[PDB]
Amino acid sequence: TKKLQATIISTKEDFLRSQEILAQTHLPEKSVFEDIDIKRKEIINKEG
Amino acid sequence: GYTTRDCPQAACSQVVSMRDFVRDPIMELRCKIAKMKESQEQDKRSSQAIDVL
Repeated sequence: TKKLQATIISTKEDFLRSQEILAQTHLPEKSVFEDIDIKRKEIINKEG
Repeated sequence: GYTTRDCPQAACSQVVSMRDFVRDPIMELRCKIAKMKESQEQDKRSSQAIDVL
């Protein structure tokens, strides 16, 4: 029980570190699917 | 270095030797129960605090 209390304290510290990492948004590009469609159109046009 | 010495504690005035002392289980039982209670309260408070988070 003491060992698991120490482990859960470490997990809480890891959760706080995870929240600090989550503070950095690292948002995916808003137009990834749009860029994929644009390159698909470009490759189709290039092959045509 | 002294055959007999006055009791350091108050409420009594007498001189005793080393052989007069005998084992007292009451004091050790009190110490053991105090240690168990402090350990259990610390474990419970830590567990409750972690459960809150």
